[PDB]
Amino acid sequence: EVQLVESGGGLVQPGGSLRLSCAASGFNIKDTYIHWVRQAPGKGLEWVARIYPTNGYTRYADSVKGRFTISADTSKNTAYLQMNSLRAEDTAVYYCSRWGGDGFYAMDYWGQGTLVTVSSASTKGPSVFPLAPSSKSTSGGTAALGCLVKDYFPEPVTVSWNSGALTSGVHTFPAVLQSSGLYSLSSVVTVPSSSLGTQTYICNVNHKPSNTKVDKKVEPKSC
Amino acid sequence: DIQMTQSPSSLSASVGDRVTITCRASQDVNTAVAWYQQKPGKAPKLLIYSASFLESGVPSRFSGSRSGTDFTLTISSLQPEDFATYYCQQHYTTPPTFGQGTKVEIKRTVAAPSVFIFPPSDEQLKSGTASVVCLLNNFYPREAKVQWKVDNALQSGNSQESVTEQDSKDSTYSLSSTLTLSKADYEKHKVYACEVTHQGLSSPVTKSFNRGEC
Repeated sequence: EVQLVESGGGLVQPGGSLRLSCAASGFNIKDTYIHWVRQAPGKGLEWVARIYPTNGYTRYADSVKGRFTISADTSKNTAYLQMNSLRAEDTAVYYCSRWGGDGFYAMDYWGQGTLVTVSSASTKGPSVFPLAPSSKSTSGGTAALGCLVKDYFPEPVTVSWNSGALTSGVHTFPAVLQSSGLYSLSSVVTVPSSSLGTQTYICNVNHKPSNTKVDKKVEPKSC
Repeated sequence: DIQMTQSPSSLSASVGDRVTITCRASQDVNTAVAWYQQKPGKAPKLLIYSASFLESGVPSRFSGSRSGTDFTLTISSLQPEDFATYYCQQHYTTPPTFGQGTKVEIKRTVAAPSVFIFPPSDEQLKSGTASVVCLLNNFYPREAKVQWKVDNALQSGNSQESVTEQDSKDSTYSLSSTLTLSKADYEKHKVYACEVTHQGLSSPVTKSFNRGEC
């Protein structure tokens, strides 16, 4: 079935250059147009460029025209987008997609996207900090605990609880860009107050950018 | 560049409700508008192409209309799994432009926050900083007012909230305010208080603790 994958995104420094790629299965890109649509973080869907792999014709969005090159190689069934003089404005998730043509110029299949972050900022991984119960009051019924993932660059981090076995009442919030240009997030979990001491709560924090894998055991205190 | 204006910007509609989103073409775009679904953190999906026709595998409770240069997506009987952002698109000229999106969030019975405050861990406090955290768990509507009092004197801009997308099972949102400050200023004050205002609470709940390291 019609599948479209994308790859090679990551942190680029401004003015750098990247090459995202898009590997089409289930169809021959030859007889279709291929489109690169992007989406900045928390904004809408921007079109960047299209290719007709067969006569190779292209069309670009003005924001992009001249700095970016969409090409396609039909023998590899892959299409490519070459980004040059990358501005911070180019930080977006990038989706390729196609126009079936037969019946419609709608964009029926799309890929999963790839995060391209354009920044001057060096990779830094998470310091992981416990958010512990019973800080004034011990009794209640349902207790809450979490882990505070602080100061990492770029996105993402992945928070799990007790190696994926505690999936209930787990709330990992949206990340927040700090004044510092670095991210933070909290992952929280609600549990019974009977179990505190009968059970270990441990969060697992994977920053794949810095190759960080922290495990913190969130356990209680008195004051 | 024909501009697809799209209204509303978001809507609370209840399960079973008929919902209607419009996208007004800024130039006649004929019949060349497709409509898309965006479930959070995911690739766009086609629902309707060239105004009217559903994609294969799109539930018939979805439907598209044309009336000049106004285009309508209708969900007859809104299901709880239609929590998504819908996008409209004129694919008439180049560039293909999109509408600004309409978030459709499910309405349900006004629930109240379970508030929890958390002191700074001293592994952080060592590093010369202090993030005091306030949790507001499983409430609805999304709106709410967290309010940091530090020995009663509430604070200006030094707190930052983040909020959950609404849950899939119980349509509630969760949210956290994180007041962060230097291990120095932190230690000037004794009492650290969070004051939560919401509809689900007749009275503002105040969660607090006395300054740690004890």
